[PDB]
Amino acid sequence: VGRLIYTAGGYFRQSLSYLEAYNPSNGSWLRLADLQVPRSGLAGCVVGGLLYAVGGRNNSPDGNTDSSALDCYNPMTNQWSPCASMSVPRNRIGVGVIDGHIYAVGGSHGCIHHSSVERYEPERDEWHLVAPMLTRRIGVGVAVLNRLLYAVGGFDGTNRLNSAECYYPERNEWRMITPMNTIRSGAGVCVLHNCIYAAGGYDGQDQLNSVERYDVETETWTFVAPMRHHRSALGITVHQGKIYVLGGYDGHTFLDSVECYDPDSDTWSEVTRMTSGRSGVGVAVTMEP
Ligand SMILES: CCCCc1ccc(S(=O)(=O)N(CC(=O)O)c2cccc(-n3ncc(C(=O)O)c3C3CC3)c2)cc1
Repeated sequence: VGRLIYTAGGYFRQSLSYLEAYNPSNGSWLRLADLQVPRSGLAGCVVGGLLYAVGGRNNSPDGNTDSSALDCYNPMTNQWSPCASMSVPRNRIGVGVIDGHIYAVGGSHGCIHHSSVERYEPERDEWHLVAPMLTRRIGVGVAVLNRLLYAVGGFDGTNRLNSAECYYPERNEWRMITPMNTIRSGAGVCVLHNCIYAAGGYDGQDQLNSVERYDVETETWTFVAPMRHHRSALGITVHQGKIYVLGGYDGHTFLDSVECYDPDSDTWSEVTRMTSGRSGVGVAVTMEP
Protein backbone atom coordinates (compact mmCIF):
# COMPACT_ATOMS: atom_id res chain seq x y z
CA VAL A 1 0.00 0.00 0.00
CA GLY A 2 0.86 3.67 -0.21
CA ARG A 3 2.52 3.75 -3.65
CA LEU A 4 2.06 6.57 -6.15
CA ILE A 5 2.76 7.02 -9.85
CA TYR A 6 5.31 9.84 -10.18
CA THR A 7 5.67 11.84 -13.40
CA ALA A 8 8.76 14.01 -13.79
CA GLY A 9 9.52 16.59 -16.43
CA GLY A 10 8.05 16.58 -19.90
CA TYR A 11 7.38 19.01 -22.71
CA PHE A 12 4.66 21.48 -23.60
CA ARG A 13 6.03 24.44 -25.61
CA GLN A 14 9.28 23.96 -23.65
CA SER A 15 10.80 21.39 -21.32
CA LEU A 16 9.14 21.24 -17.92
CA SER A 17 10.29 20.91 -14.32
CA TYR A 18 7.09 19.43 -12.89
CA LEU A 19 7.10 16.54 -10.44
CA GLU A 20 3.54 15.34 -9.81
CA ALA A 21 2.29 12.13 -8.24
CA TYR A 22 -0.97 10.29 -8.86
CA ASN A 23 -2.63 8.04 -6.27
CA PRO A 24 -4.62 5.29 -8.03
CA SER A 25 -6.41 4.49 -4.76
CA ASN A 26 -8.20 7.85 -4.55
CA GLY A 27 -7.66 9.66 -7.86
CA SER A 28 -5.67 12.50 -6.30
CA TRP A 29 -2.70 14.34 -7.75
CA LEU A 30 -0.01 16.10 -5.72
CA ARG A 31 2.44 18.70 -7.01
CA LEU A 32 5.87 18.01 -5.49
CA ALA A 33 9.28 19.64 -5.67
CA ASP A 34 10.24 20.84 -9.13
CA LEU A 35 13.26 19.35 -10.85
CA GLN A 36 16.29 21.59 -10.48
CA VAL A 37 16.64 21.73 -14.28
CA PRO A 38 13.65 21.34 -16.65
CA ARG A 39 13.88 18.27 -18.83
CA SER A 40 11.95 16.42 -21.53
CA GLY A 41 12.93 13.12 -23.10
CA LEU A 42 14.17 11.80 -19.77
CA ALA A 43 13.38 8.52 -18.05
CA GLY A 44 12.48 7.75 -14.47
CA CYS A 45 13.14 4.75 -12.25
CA VAL A 46 13.21 3.80 -8.59
CA VAL A 47 15.89 2.04 -6.54
CA GLY A 48 15.68 1.67 -2.77
CA GLY A 49 12.64 3.90 -2.53
CA LEU A 50 14.39 6.83 -4.22
CA LEU A 51 13.16 8.24 -7.53
CA TYR A 52 15.79 8.90 -10.20
CA ALA A 53 15.49 11.27 -13.16
CA VAL A 54 17.94 10.30 -15.91
CA GLY A 55 19.03 12.22 -19.00
CA GLY A 56 16.75 14.21 -21.27
CA ARG A 57 17.20 17.73 -22.60
CA ASN A 58 16.26 21.21 -21.51
CA ASN A 59 14.57 22.78 -24.53
CA SER A 60 13.81 26.41 -23.72
CA PRO A 61 13.49 29.67 -25.69
CA ASP A 62 17.21 30.29 -25.15
CA GLY A 63 18.73 26.82 -25.48
CA ASN A 64 18.64 23.11 -26.22
CA THR A 65 20.94 21.43 -23.71
CA ASP A 66 21.13 17.62 -23.69
CA SER A 67 21.43 16.22 -20.19
CA SER A 68 24.00 13.83 -18.73
CA ALA A 69 22.35 14.31 -15.34
CA LEU A 70 21.21 11.79 -12.77
CA ASP A 71 19.12 13.40 -10.02
CA CYS A 72 17.57 11.64 -7.05
CA TYR A 73 14.31 12.58 -5.31
CA ASN A 74 13.65 11.39 -1.77
CA PRO A 75 9.90 11.25 -1.00
CA MET A 76 10.66 11.42 2.72
CA THR A 77 12.15 14.92 2.32
CA ASN A 78 10.47 16.17 -0.89
CA GLN A 79 13.94 17.17 -2.09
CA TRP A 80 16.01 16.56 -5.20
CA SER A 81 19.77 15.96 -4.92
CA PRO A 82 22.32 15.62 -7.74
CA CYS A 83 23.99 12.25 -8.21
CA ALA A 84 26.96 11.38 -10.39
CA SER A 85 26.52 12.34 -14.02
CA MET A 86 26.67 9.90 -16.91
CA SER A 87 29.60 9.71 -19.32
CA VAL A 88 27.62 11.49 -22.04
CA PRO A 89 24.41 13.52 -22.54
CA ARG A 90 21.45 11.27 -23.45
CA ASN A 91 18.21 12.85 -24.67
CA ARG A 92 15.33 10.54 -25.62
CA ILE A 93 16.85 7.93 -23.31
CA GLY A 94 15.55 4.65 -21.98
CA VAL A 95 16.44 3.17 -18.60
CA GLY A 96 16.01 -0.12 -16.75
CA VAL A 97 16.94 -1.44 -13.31
CA ILE A 98 18.58 -4.82 -12.68
CA ASP A 99 19.44 -5.89 -9.13
CA GLY A 100 19.60 -2.34 -7.80
CA HIS A 101 21.63 -0.94 -10.71
CA ILE A 102 20.40 1.62 -13.24
CA TYR A 103 21.13 1.05 -16.93
CA ALA A 104 21.05 4.13 -19.17
CA VAL A 105 20.54 3.11 -22.79
CA GLY A 106 21.05 5.00 -26.03
CA GLY A 107 19.65 8.46 -26.60
CA SER A 108 21.02 11.43 -28.49
CA HIS A 109 23.61 14.16 -28.05
CA GLY A 110 23.08 16.72 -30.78
CA CYS A 111 23.14 14.79 -34.06
CA ILE A 112 24.88 11.80 -32.43
CA HIS A 113 22.69 8.69 -31.97
CA HIS A 114 24.16 6.54 -29.21
CA SER A 115 24.56 2.80 -29.11
CA SER A 116 26.43 3.16 -25.82
CA VAL A 117 25.06 1.90 -22.52
CA GLU A 118 26.21 2.60 -18.97
CA ARG A 119 25.38 1.26 -15.52
CA TYR A 120 24.98 3.16 -12.25
CA GLU A 121 25.84 1.79 -8.80
CA PRO A 122 23.86 3.76 -6.16
CA GLU A 123 25.98 2.47 -3.28
CA ARG A 124 29.15 3.89 -4.84
CA ASP A 125 27.53 6.77 -6.74
CA GLU A 126 29.43 5.75 -9.88
CA TRP A 127 28.60 5.09 -13.52
CA HIS A 128 30.57 2.71 -15.73
CA LEU A 129 30.11 1.92 -19.41
CA VAL A 130 29.09 -1.61 -20.41
CA ALA A 131 28.84 -3.21 -23.85
CA PRO A 132 27.10 -1.01 -26.44
CA MET A 133 23.96 -2.11 -28.23
CA LEU A 134 24.16 -3.62 -31.70
CA THR A 135 22.12 -0.67 -33.01
CA ARG A 136 22.19 3.07 -32.36
CA ARG A 137 18.83 3.94 -30.80
CA ILE A 138 17.19 7.17 -29.64
CA GLY A 139 13.59 7.27 -28.47
CA VAL A 140 14.31 3.72 -27.33
CA GLY A 141 12.00 1.77 -25.06
CA VAL A 142 13.69 -0.15 -22.27
CA ALA A 143 12.46 -2.71 -19.78
CA VAL A 144 13.78 -5.48 -17.56
CA LEU A 145 12.31 -8.97 -17.28
CA ASN A 146 13.92 -11.88 -15.44
CA ARG A 147 17.13 -9.84 -14.91
CA LEU A 148 17.61 -9.32 -18.65
CA LEU A 149 17.56 -5.83 -20.21
CA TYR A 150 15.63 -5.14 -23.41
CA ALA A 151 16.03 -2.22 -25.84
CA VAL A 152 13.05 -1.89 -28.16
CA GLY A 153 12.54 0.19 -31.29
CA GLY A 154 13.69 3.77 -31.54
CA PHE A 155 15.39 5.77 -34.27
CA ASP A 156 18.95 5.21 -35.51
CA GLY A 157 19.38 8.59 -37.21
CA THR A 158 18.00 7.41 -40.55
CA ASN A 159 15.17 4.94 -39.90
CA ARG A 160 12.65 4.34 -37.18
CA LEU A 161 13.03 0.78 -35.98
CA ASN A 162 10.98 -2.34 -35.38
CA SER A 163 14.08 -4.19 -34.17
CA ALA A 164 14.78 -5.07 -30.55
CA GLU A 165 17.67 -6.57 -28.61
CA CYS A 166 18.48 -8.05 -25.22
CA TYR A 167 21.44 -7.59 -22.87
CA TYR A 168 22.72 -10.57 -20.88
CA PRO A 169 24.65 -9.06 -17.95
CA GLU A 170 26.75 -12.09 -17.03
CA ARG A 171 28.13 -12.14 -20.59
CA ASN A 172 28.17 -8.34 -21.09
CA GLU A 173 26.62 -9.02 -24.49
CA TRP A 174 23.69 -7.87 -26.61
CA ARG A 175 21.74 -10.14 -28.97
CA MET A 176 18.91 -9.34 -31.35
CA ILE A 177 15.46 -10.66 -30.50
CA THR A 178 12.46 -11.10 -32.78
CA PRO A 179 11.52 -7.69 -34.23
CA MET A 180 8.18 -6.12 -33.40
CA ASN A 181 5.38 -6.21 -35.93
CA THR A 182 5.33 -2.39 -36.02
CA ILE A 183 8.04 0.24 -36.32
CA ARG A 184 7.96 2.24 -33.09
CA SER A 185 10.05 5.21 -32.02
CA GLY A 186 9.15 6.96 -28.79
CA ALA A 187 6.91 4.12 -27.62
CA GLY A 188 6.19 3.28 -24.00
CA VAL A 189 7.89 0.00 -23.08
CA CYS A 190 7.33 -1.88 -19.83
CA VAL A 191 7.09 -5.39 -18.39
CA LEU A 192 3.97 -7.10 -17.14
CA HIS A 193 3.90 -10.76 -16.13
CA ASN A 194 6.14 -12.59 -18.63
CA CYS A 195 5.92 -10.11 -21.49
CA ILE A 196 7.55 -6.93 -22.72
CA TYR A 197 4.86 -4.47 -23.88
CA ALA A 198 5.41 -1.77 -26.50
CA ALA A 199 2.58 0.77 -26.54
CA GLY A 200 2.20 3.59 -29.01
CA GLY A 201 5.09 5.42 -30.59
CA TYR A 202 5.66 6.88 -34.05
CA ASP A 203 6.12 4.62 -37.08
CA GLY A 204 7.58 7.28 -39.40
CA GLN A 205 4.11 8.29 -40.61
CA ASP A 206 1.68 8.40 -37.68
CA GLN A 207 1.46 8.25 -33.92
CA LEU A 208 0.17 4.83 -32.94
CA ASN A 209 -2.54 3.52 -30.63
CA SER A 210 -1.56 -0.11 -31.18
CA VAL A 211 0.09 -2.16 -28.45
CA GLU A 212 2.06 -5.40 -28.78
CA ARG A 213 3.77 -7.71 -26.33
CA TYR A 214 6.79 -9.99 -26.55
CA ASP A 215 6.51 -13.30 -24.72
CA VAL A 216 10.10 -14.05 -23.69
CA GLU A 217 9.40 -17.80 -23.71
CA THR A 218 7.86 -18.08 -27.18
CA GLU A 219 9.82 -15.17 -28.75
CA THR A 220 6.70 -13.86 -30.49
CA TRP A 221 5.11 -10.42 -30.58
CA THR A 222 1.31 -10.33 -30.33
CA PHE A 223 -1.03 -7.34 -30.51
CA VAL A 224 -3.33 -6.67 -27.56
CA ALA A 225 -6.20 -4.18 -27.39
CA PRO A 226 -5.20 -0.73 -28.71
CA MET A 227 -5.18 2.35 -26.54
CA ARG A 228 -8.03 4.82 -26.86
CA HIS A 229 -5.55 7.52 -27.95
CA HIS A 230 -2.73 7.45 -30.44
CA ARG A 231 0.37 8.63 -28.64
CA SER A 232 4.11 9.04 -29.06
CA ALA A 233 6.58 10.17 -26.40
CA LEU A 234 4.31 8.76 -23.71
CA GLY A 235 5.20 7.86 -20.16
CA ILE A 236 4.50 4.32 -18.98
CA THR A 237 4.69 2.27 -15.81
CA VAL A 238 3.14 -0.79 -14.18
CA HIS A 239 1.33 -0.78 -10.86
CA GLN A 240 -0.70 -3.56 -9.22
CA GLY A 241 -0.79 -5.70 -12.33
CA LYS A 242 -1.92 -2.98 -14.75
CA ILE A 243 -0.14 -0.75 -17.26
CA TYR A 244 -0.56 3.01 -17.01
CA VAL A 245 0.24 5.29 -19.96
CA LEU A 246 0.58 9.01 -19.35
CA GLY A 247 0.42 11.85 -21.83
CA GLY A 248 2.22 11.94 -25.14
CA TYR A 249 1.51 13.56 -28.48
CA ASP A 250 -1.33 12.39 -30.72
CA GLY A 251 -0.44 14.45 -33.79
CA HIS A 252 -2.72 17.32 -32.72
CA THR A 253 -2.51 17.78 -28.95
CA PHE A 254 -0.16 17.15 -26.07
CA LEU A 255 -2.38 14.76 -24.16
CA ASP A 256 -3.38 14.98 -20.52
CA SER A 257 -5.01 11.51 -20.73
CA VAL A 258 -3.89 8.63 -18.51
CA GLU A 259 -5.10 5.20 -19.65
CA CYS A 260 -4.88 1.92 -17.76
CA TYR A 261 -4.60 -1.55 -19.30
CA ASP A 262 -6.13 -4.57 -17.58
CA PRO A 263 -4.52 -7.76 -18.99
CA ASP A 264 -7.24 -10.06 -17.64
CA SER A 265 -9.97 -8.36 -19.67
CA ASP A 266 -7.63 -7.07 -22.42
CA THR A 267 -9.14 -3.60 -22.14
CA TRP A 268 -7.96 -0.04 -21.66
CA SER A 269 -9.85 2.57 -19.66
CA GLU A 270 -9.26 6.27 -19.04
CA VAL A 271 -8.53 6.61 -15.34
CA THR A 272 -7.44 10.23 -14.76
CA ARG A 273 -6.03 13.29 -16.46
CA MET A 274 -2.72 14.95 -15.68
CA THR A 275 -2.96 18.55 -14.52
CA SER A 276 -1.83 19.65 -18.00
CA GLY A 277 -1.05 17.93 -21.28
CA ARG A 278 2.59 17.04 -21.90
CA SER A 279 4.88 14.56 -23.63
CA GLY A 280 8.34 13.18 -22.94
CA VAL A 281 7.91 12.52 -19.21
CA GLY A 282 9.76 10.12 -16.96
CA VAL A 283 7.58 7.88 -14.81
CA ALA A 284 8.09 5.50 -11.90
CA VAL A 285 6.36 4.18 -8.79
CA THR A 286 7.40 4.55 -5.16
CA MET A 287 6.01 5.39 -1.74
CA GLU A 288 3.99 8.53 -1.09
CA PRO A 289 6.05 11.49 0.20
C1 LIG B 1 8.38 17.17 -33.49
C2 LIG B 1 7.24 17.92 -32.76
C3 LIG B 1 5.97 17.07 -32.48
C4 LIG B 1 5.33 17.18 -31.08
C5 LIG B 1 6.31 16.83 -29.93
C6 LIG B 1 6.46 15.53 -29.44
C7 LIG B 1 7.36 15.22 -28.41
C8 LIG B 1 8.15 16.20 -27.78
S1 LIG B 1 9.32 15.75 -26.46
O1 LIG B 1 9.86 16.99 -25.93
O2 LIG B 1 8.62 14.98 -25.50
N1 LIG B 1 10.49 14.97 -27.41
C9 LIG B 1 11.09 15.83 -28.46
C10 LIG B 1 12.67 15.61 -28.81
O3 LIG B 1 13.42 15.38 -27.90
O4 LIG B 1 12.90 15.68 -30.06
C11 LIG B 1 10.68 13.55 -27.43
C12 LIG B 1 11.00 12.78 -26.30
C13 LIG B 1 11.12 11.38 -26.41
C14 LIG B 1 10.91 10.72 -27.64
C15 LIG B 1 10.58 11.48 -28.79
N2 LIG B 1 10.29 10.88 -30.09
N3 LIG B 1 9.22 9.99 -30.20
C16 LIG B 1 9.14 9.60 -31.51
C17 LIG B 1 10.17 10.25 -32.27
C18 LIG B 1 10.45 10.10 -33.78
O5 LIG B 1 10.49 11.14 -34.45
O6 LIG B 1 10.61 8.95 -34.23
C19 LIG B 1 10.87 11.06 -31.38
C20 LIG B 1 12.04 11.91 -31.62
C21 LIG B 1 13.25 11.63 -32.55
C22 LIG B 1 13.41 11.61 -31.06
C23 LIG B 1 10.45 12.86 -28.63
C24 LIG B 1 8.02 17.48 -28.30
C25 LIG B 1 7.13 17.80 -29.33
